[PDB]
Amino acid sequence: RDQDKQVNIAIGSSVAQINNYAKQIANLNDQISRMTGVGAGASPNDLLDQR
Amino acid sequence: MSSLINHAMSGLNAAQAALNTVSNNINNYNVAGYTRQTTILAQANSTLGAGGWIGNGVYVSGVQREYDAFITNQLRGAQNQSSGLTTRYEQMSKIDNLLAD
Amino acid sequence: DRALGQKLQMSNLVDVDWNSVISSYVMQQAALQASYKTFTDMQGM
Amino acid sequence: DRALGQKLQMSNLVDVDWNSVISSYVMQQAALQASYKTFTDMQGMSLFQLNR
Amino acid sequence: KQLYKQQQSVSGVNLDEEYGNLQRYQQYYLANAQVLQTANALFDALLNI
Repeated sequence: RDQDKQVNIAIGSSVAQINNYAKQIANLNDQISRMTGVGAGASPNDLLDQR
Repeated sequence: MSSLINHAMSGLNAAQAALNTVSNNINNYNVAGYTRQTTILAQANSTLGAGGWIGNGVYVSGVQREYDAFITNQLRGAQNQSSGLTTRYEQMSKIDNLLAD
Repeated sequence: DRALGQKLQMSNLVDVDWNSVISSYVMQQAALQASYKTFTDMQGM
Repeated sequence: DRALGQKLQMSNLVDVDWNSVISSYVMQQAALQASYKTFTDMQGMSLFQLNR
Repeated sequence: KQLYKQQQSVSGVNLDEEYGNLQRYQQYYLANAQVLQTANALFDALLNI
């Protein structure tokens, strides 16, 4: 019983960091778009990597 | 720019820090309670010059703990039983030894 | 026989299991060597 | 006699066959030390050769 | 014992991957230090002009 219960906890743990990952990808969208906007085609290598 | 030296110093510092971390995995090794600690690396912040791949170097983004809860907490109860039922058997052995023959 | 039982029950408390300690002894010796190599390298820098 | 036969059949189902296991044990031991040697030496020489 | 070992499997230092890592990062540190010397040669040449 208890190990299935703990499998249920693992499910919540999985969702938990999914939320934050999605959030930082939104931030990366913002920043990458801004940097290309000023960039005239030049862009940040680091953010393209991180995305 | 002072970039030329700064790239090198950034990488040098990051390497030394990661060295400390992996050491910390070694220095403890045997002692119970510890868990392996792993390290993060990433590009340096964007003083991007005028754009493009002017990345300026690297840094270590902290250290991670290889840690768990849903088997970690589950461990306490098993240890509880280990003590308790073992003791029930062990005390009876305290007595049967005297009175068996 | 009472005394024999007491004698072994004492060992239960006080005595040491050779095998466990020798194993841990060798393992910690290996850990020492690891730590010393670590030190000499890090000082090599 | 039937019991003896039965435990024979049990054995069959679960074998140390000491000799096979320890022969392959030695083989694997040699392979292990070989692979580790490969890592250490090759990695090593190449590092300070390339750095220079 | 089994469950303690299962905890160790994730948590326990494995002592092989870490050793190999110790070597790998020494190489990285050397790479960094040497690169600094190269920049030193570059601005040496610029200075000597």
